[PDB]
Amino acid sequence: SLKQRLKGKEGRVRGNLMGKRVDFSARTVITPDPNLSIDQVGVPRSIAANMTFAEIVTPFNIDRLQELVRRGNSQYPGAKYIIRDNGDRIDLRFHPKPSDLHLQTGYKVERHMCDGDIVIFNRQPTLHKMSMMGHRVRILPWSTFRLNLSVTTPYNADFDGDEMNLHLPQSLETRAEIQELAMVPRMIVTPQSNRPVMGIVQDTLTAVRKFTKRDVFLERGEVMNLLMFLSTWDGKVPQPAILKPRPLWTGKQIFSLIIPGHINCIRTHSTHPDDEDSGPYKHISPGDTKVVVENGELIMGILCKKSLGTSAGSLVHISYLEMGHDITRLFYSNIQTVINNWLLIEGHTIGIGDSIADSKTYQDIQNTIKKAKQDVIEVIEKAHNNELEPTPGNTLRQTFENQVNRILNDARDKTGSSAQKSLSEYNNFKSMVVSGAKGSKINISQVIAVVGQQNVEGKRIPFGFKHRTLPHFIKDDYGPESRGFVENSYLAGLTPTEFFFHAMGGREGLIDTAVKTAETGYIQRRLIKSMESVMVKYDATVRNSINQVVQLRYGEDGLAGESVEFQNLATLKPSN
Amino acid sequence: FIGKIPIMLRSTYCLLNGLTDRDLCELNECPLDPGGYFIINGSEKVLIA
Amino acid sequence: YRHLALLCDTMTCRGHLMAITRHGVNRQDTGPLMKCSFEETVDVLMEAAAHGESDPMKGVSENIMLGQLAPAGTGCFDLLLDAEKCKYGMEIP
Amino acid sequence: MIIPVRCFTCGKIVGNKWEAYLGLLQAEYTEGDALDALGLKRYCCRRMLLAHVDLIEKLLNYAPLEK
Amino acid sequence: QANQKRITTPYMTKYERARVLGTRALQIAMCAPVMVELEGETDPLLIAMKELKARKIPIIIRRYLPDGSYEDWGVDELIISD
Amino acid sequence: PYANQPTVRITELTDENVKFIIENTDLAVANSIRRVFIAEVPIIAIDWVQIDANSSVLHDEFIAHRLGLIPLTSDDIVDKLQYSRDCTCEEFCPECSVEFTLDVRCNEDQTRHVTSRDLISNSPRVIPVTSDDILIVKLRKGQELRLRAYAKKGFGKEHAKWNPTAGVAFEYDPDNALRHTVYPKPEEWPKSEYSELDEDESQAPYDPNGKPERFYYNVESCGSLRPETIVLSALSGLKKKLSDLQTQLSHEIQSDV
Amino acid sequence: IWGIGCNP
Amino acid sequence: EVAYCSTYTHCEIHPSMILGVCASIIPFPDHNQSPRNTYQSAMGKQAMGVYITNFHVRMDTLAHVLYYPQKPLVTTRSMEYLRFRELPAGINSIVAIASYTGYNQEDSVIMNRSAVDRGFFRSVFYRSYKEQESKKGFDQEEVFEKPTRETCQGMRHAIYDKLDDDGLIAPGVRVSGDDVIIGKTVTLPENETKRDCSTFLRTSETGIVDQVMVTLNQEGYKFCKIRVRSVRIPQIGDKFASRHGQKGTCGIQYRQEDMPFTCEGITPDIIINPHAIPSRMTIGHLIECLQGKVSANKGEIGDATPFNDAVNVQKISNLLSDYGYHLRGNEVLYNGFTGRKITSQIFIGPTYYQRLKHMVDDKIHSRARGPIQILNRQPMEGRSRDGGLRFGEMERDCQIAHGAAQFLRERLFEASDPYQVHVCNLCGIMAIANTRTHTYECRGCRNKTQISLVRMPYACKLLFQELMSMSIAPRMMSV
Amino acid sequence: SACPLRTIKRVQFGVLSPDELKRMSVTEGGIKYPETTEGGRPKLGGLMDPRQGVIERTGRCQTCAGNMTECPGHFGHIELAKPVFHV
Amino acid sequence: TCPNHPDAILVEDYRAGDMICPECGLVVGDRVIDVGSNPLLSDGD
Amino acid sequence: MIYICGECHTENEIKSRDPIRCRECGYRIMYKKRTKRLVVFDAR
Amino acid sequence: DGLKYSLATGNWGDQKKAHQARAGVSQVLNRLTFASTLSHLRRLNSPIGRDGKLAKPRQLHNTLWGMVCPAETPEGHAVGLVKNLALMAYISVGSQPS
Amino acid sequence: MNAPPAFESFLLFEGEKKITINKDTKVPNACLFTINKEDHTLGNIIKSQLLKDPQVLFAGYKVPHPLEHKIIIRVQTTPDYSPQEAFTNAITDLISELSLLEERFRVAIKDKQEG
Ligand SMILES: CO[C@@H]1[C@H](O)[C@H](n2cnc3c(=O)nc(N)[nH]c32)O[C@H]1COP(=O)(O)OP(=O)(O)OP(=O)(O)O
Ligand SMILES: [Mg+2]
Ligand SMILES: [Zn+2]
Ligand SMILES: [Zn+2]
Ligand SMILES: [Zn+2]
Ligand SMILES: [Zn+2]
Ligand SMILES: [Zn+2]
Ligand SMILES: [Zn+2]
Repeated sequence: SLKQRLKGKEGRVRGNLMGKRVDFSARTVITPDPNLSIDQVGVPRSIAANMTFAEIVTPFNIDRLQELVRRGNSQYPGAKYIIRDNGDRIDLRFHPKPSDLHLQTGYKVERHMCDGDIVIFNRQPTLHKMSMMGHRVRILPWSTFRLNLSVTTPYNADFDGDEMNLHLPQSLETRAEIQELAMVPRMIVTPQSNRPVMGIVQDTLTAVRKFTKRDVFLERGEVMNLLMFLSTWDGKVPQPAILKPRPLWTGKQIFSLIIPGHINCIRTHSTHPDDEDSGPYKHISPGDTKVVVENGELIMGILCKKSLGTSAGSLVHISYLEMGHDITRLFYSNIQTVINNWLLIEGHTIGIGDSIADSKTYQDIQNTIKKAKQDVIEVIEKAHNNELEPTPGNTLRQTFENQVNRILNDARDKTGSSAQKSLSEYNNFKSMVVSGAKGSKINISQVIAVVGQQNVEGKRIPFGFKHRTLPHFIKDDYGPESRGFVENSYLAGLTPTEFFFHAMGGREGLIDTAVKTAETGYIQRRLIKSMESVMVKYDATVRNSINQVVQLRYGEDGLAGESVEFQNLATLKPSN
Repeated sequence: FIGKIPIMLRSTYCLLNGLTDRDLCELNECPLDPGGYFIINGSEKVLIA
Repeated sequence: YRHLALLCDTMTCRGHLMAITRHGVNRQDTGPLMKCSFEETVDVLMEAAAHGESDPMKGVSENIMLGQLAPAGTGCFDLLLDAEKCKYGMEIP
Repeated sequence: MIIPVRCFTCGKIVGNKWEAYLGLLQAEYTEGDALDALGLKRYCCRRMLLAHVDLIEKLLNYAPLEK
Repeated sequence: QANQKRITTPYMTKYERARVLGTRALQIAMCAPVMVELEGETDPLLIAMKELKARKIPIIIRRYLPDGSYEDWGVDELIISD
Repeated sequence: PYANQPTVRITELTDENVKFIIENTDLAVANSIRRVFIAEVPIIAIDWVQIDANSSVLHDEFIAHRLGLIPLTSDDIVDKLQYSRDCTCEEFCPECSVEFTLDVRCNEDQTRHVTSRDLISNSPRVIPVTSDDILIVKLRKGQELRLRAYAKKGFGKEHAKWNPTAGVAFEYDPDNALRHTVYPKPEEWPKSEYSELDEDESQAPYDPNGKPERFYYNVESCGSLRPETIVLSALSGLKKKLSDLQTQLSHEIQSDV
Repeated sequence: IWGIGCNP
Repeated sequence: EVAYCSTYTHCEIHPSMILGVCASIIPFPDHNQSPRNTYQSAMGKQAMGVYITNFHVRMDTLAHVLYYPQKPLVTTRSMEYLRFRELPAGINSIVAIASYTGYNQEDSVIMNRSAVDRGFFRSVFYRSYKEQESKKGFDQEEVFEKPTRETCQGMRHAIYDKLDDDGLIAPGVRVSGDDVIIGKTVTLPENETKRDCSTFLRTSETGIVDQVMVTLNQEGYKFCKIRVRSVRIPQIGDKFASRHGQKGTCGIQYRQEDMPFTCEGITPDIIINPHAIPSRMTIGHLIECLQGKVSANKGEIGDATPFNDAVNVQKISNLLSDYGYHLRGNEVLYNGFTGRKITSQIFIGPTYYQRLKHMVDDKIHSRARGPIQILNRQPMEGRSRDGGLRFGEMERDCQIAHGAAQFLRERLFEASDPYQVHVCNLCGIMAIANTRTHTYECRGCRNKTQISLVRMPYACKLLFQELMSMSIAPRMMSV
Repeated sequence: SACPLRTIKRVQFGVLSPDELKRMSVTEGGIKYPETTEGGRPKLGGLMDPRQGVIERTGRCQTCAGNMTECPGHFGHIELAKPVFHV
Repeated sequence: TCPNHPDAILVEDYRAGDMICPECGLVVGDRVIDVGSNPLLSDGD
Repeated sequence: MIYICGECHTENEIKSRDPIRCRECGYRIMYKKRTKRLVVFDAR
Repeated sequence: DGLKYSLATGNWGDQKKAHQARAGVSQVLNRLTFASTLSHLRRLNSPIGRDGKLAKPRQLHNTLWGMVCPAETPEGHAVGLVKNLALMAYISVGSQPS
Repeated sequence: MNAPPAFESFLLFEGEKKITINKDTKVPNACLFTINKEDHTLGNIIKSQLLKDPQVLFAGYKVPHPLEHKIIIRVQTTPDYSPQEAFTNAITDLISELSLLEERFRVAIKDKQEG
């Protein structure tokens, strides 16, 4: 019915008016490309050949467009159509008369997409504003869109079968709009959290931590090669940190050439000892933490997620705030290229040697588990004798579960800490966790020491069978193993009952992901529809479509969210 | 005659039942094929439990 | 804080708590087409037709539906040609 | 379906060794001993012969499309 | 409105810069005269950028205040956001 | 500012293997020689197949691929042969290619193994390394395979079918003395076959002045070329590449000035 | 899969 | 023992039987995270291998068969009853877990191009097209014949030379996109000759015809099935996954010279990023690499049953130490480009890698001024129909956030469904307009002078007309 | 084309008058025939009216020379014998 | 019906859906393919 | 216009609009024979 | 025709009446790989609606030990609502109680 | 479908120059050499030999993109030396090294056989 057509989603009101299928759009699998800049995207030649951007013939560009017209559709840098002044369209594929090929001012030649053509890149779902960013086009000879790795974080895209949509603006006006509003370098900093959206990620973060250690010393030829990939190099080789006996540069010395202009920043490495700041060696840091950049030169410190990641006050954030968006784009790209070429010399890997720990550490983990199981048994015996006293506001079952969970969690965390103590400097799990590129201390602990308690619906594994978790366990068994505690690590391998309980926990995780996607989508749509028309007028009042004043000044101070920074008042706290 | 009943492949009432692997090859049917599906209108349909 | 405060100010601007739902949002005296895009659709249109409501066409969604330039950014202002400046300068072509 | 010429990783011709490998297995050599006798030394080459599944015999069981 | 009593921001907004550069570039593509001497620049958008730097774009921006009045700021009068 | 004078000792020389040590050479030169072994030594291999009848279970392009991978003896004729692009004649001629023809039909009840021996070449020098045999396909009774193929000169940079070597073993500094690789636990790592250290010491003491030298090689051949000939041809081809670069560079230098 | 306070 | 239960009434035959068919192919399942086993269960259904031994006889749509399937080097005991050895899906691949050039970052994979040239992960794609000669029409007969442009009033300019006399292309003829596989003609009733009814190849198929069959279907009409074969060499978009839930596309392909090489000369066939392992905690992958190294050297297929208690990492490590390798499986690698030893020692070992059905060639689509729908006069939908990608409501919200009003306008009006209507000034209802006659008149007012042209999306015109059919009057007034 | 280009500044919604429906509809006398086909294809005063819209992608509707693109379609009216509530 | 070519046969096209004069390439009809879109039993019902 | 037969593998020439049945076996599943024109396969 | 229709369409019922018909039965066998064929044949489908996001029918239950594969479930909108039998599981054919 | 032909990696298409020499404005006595249809093989040897020259202050090679086939070599020499001269001399030295290596490998071959 008419009401059925209009009412539902995919109806005329929403499925055909608010959103609709569009021309001049392309889609293909995305794959990485560290060599492309932040703003560049790699487009296959077939997608580039099908999509055409109409160019008006001017006295300036008549020769170039004439050559494109002569090439035709077959040769790649060609023109698919000619649009005359009358509006007549001459498709060049079917034979055009040699008279028709002649061009005059006012004709519109529809050239194939060429290098440097601004396009809009999208990945569904388009949750935030950074999910649609303008990319320059670079044509490369395979059939996948290729984008830089730093740009993956705004899109929330990884290269495991993902796909992205390419929209080509067809007019100079809309092309200028994209170029000056939505290009990738212009949206490095999000107004949502006044932090940079994009940061150094994956191999480059892991390797920048290693590159910036005090230990790293580079010889002459390696410095030559690293400087070769630096786009903004002045052409002057820095004086090596160690002139004699053999000229040897340092990783920080080369990274100082990457840092844009003169940027001053102080951040702390992840492994910074808390006592260091108060005690001596505060400035001459024993562990080479406390990153300090003065006059755009890395005086000291080990770079990590905190210094080069997506956080307020990062080196990239200070670069965007101080140097500008263009120099910051160059900064991102140069970090990636130089560090990735050093990683060929140094290399990274993950093996079983990383998971395995010392025999003493394994014995310590086993002892912690033994005494934890004994403690749980003691609590159970107290409960059976009714000696246990209920916690206020909780039933005896609830307080028994609380105490048992506390004991098991303390054992789990202590075993994790023992495993993390065992890790050597060379351990690669530790490299990735410390750099912040991937992983967490929890994952290391589960790999090496103890997987941990399996909880479903916020409780230990429930009694699915009559008064027992599995048929193999005795009825009314509240012990650690029966209710889901997985003593073995992933490296050690789970026992079969622990395997089933672990499967139950993982299933809860999967279900939570599936449900959260839908519910969050609905919430986001409702918020947008409620606040879509609110904007800052030229009075600087924030008014809706009805012109009712939502706010007299935007944010009550009339400032935009990206420019602002965290600061301390310093008059508030001190005593009189 | 009251009608025709579709036959699940390699069940007792199928032609392939109790045939040696060489004979299955002679009929151009794979010895390793599990069976358990109906061939309705030329496509193999599986009844999900 | 700007993004939180704006939502709180839109919900409590009218003086009654405006839920972000079909009821609260559609009850506000916006344009009928803008209400039509959110949830209720046809029913909103029927009511607007019955009462002779007129769409001001100041909203973003209403202009998007009719294909006109939105009143959003890059559409808030109208450019005009400056004849006197055109006359001045070096007109090479 | 058939033994690949030229082991993928390095390129040594391994296509001539399948029938000899099967024959050595019939001669009660262990698989490792047969691989050693055939001259396959790197684990990349041994992977080819050890993990190959000869389906072409099963395909040859079917009568030819044209006689 | 009168030329006096202009209350809008003197700085050119980002959206105004986008639309002014795009519109001027579209005019340049249609063979409009170019105020700024071009140093071998053929792309219309780049020529428009040069003109914007020289503040010679022949466009006056009309900013609509919410009360219905309008203020006409010439592109030259506005301070470039850059 | 002049080239080092290298030396060579050949420890092992067999029909399918050459082990040699290049000394007093830079690492870049040694690695480039290793690279030229793999990718820039010309060999003759099948690149054009016209299949007249293929009743085998394997489809036609499968057969073409397998035929291409079959090594062909190219010891001396490869230098005489010209690349198909260089040859003036249209398509292929005896100067620019070698014609192989294969006709096999299985009329016996027993399965017929089509082998490389069934490939017949018009030129005696180029033969599929037969003088077991590589199995192209197996044929049931009533199945026939007839095809005609031409072989062209090329090198491994185009396709791996033109790769002369099976595995090129490159190793320098067998006992870690320049500390190019930093072992987390030096003791666990197995000693190199070329290592000169006693069993007690896992690594040699670090030598700051030392630079990579005395590179160890082990080149294995597919039989397409003699293993000695692979090394000699690689050296000659790299020399030719450098000489072409020098000619073009002289042209550019003169033209600019 | 870790604990009651962590993740499943 | 220490008394736990003395009244056991039954015993499990083997705990590994709790897993299903797809989960039984995972080696060392107990050493993986649970979501990763769940993901591998779904990826294993999509892998490429010989699906059935009678695949030559069968004419199925979308059949992929791998050139050189290999059975796993590290296999579970329950795989034997799944017949995975008989019909394997995947190739054991020398895999290095390393960061080489940044092209393996995220989940992508660097593949060896020389190995790909030698037949590594090469597959064939068969597509079958079916057509039926239907004479059921009263005066319509869908005869099989080669259409002729002069004889048939309805025809298309795609190539018709391939078709033989019967109207079916002979097997062994190459077919490029937009070629006529089957030529069919419907005789046209002469109300007062031929509307073309040929079937055309899916774009970019670029295959060779394998088998052409002519039969009579269930209805008794002549039935023709044509199977087109396309070889599929792996590219830099194809998706490869291991048995431990690690999926990823091919970042780039380097030749054997460029790939890093061990001292023995072994270059990894696949290089995966070390960053995939830690967050996902798929340690089964690492243990499988170690056991595969030991198995390849020893010559016996490794046992990876889930719960064994006789196979430990330490035992596998000692076994590997016996064969002359580092006990944890690491190997000293050399950089292919420069020859210098990589300072870190890279973990190299054979690992069963699968090739999934998702390939970039099937997933690449581009649209520019294509056909439009009838109802909405908007671009079509789908890759087969050359449809444009949808600019959803979330996308328009992002563009509103940007402030790109004109890009939003182009994308939502000008690119999709531009249209013009004529609207009476006095009454907002649309008015009849004859452009050729140049007379524009509005019914209901008897007014001709006051009519204005309005540009609106065709979808908006349809919305307004559907409102009018519901007796709602959307009077659009320019004033 | 001669008509000036205008942009809608206000959309007025109202219930369509039955008299206005009668005047506006191109069909005169209503849709008298349930059948869509007369004289073979076109049925005047039927559901598929040539004056109502363009048919077959090549014809022109009677009211204007639409050619399947220019014509926006034209409404018709059915005069119900006895009135019916609108749902 | 190419205006410059009296009695000219216009070749159909599938890529954009238009009939094009083959001797000059003029596009006659812009998007005039669109989608381009049991009578035996009983009759009209 | 020579069709190979599935059941007995005997080529039978069939004219246009002729029933698809193989003489000497009666089977109704025919295969068109391989084309005479030859296709160049790169060994690559 | 009734049996053939119900198998081909996937709707369990009569042609005229689709109100009580249950869709999702009788799917086309997957032939991508032998593993896919085997898993498709050994598959269970819970009748709970996919649209409902209530999580109780989706969670793995303790009683599925050895009857249903814990790992193998589709990830997406049907997590836990489609299940595969374990290797040794055998559904009872049925017998008379006399 | 968009795969480049294999011969494109080493074959100059018509109108392409094997070497193009462009000076570097940033620093004195520096030239930037672009070699088309060449890979790390030639680049590494040339860079190493240039680094051995005492008068060469800077020498490095860069492949701008692995999918494309091009080498960029930057050479900076001291005054009284030209970057082009350094490049030519490097090539002569590499050729001399390879010729000496060929002679010695042939002698080693002849000695290993029948000796
Ligand atoms: C990271 O978030 C993404 C996005 O949110 C997007 N996405 C995916 N599915 C849906 C869906 O159904 N509905 C909506 N709206 N969005 C969806 O996909 C999510 C992750 O899913 P995953 O958790 O499987 O990603 P791995 O962690 O698995 O990545 P491996 O290691 O395989 O490469
Ligand atoms: Mg992903
Ligand atoms: Zn090998
Ligand atoms: Zn010739
Ligand atoms: Zn009117
Ligand atoms: Zn009309
Ligand atoms: Zn014409
Ligand atoms: Zn017959």
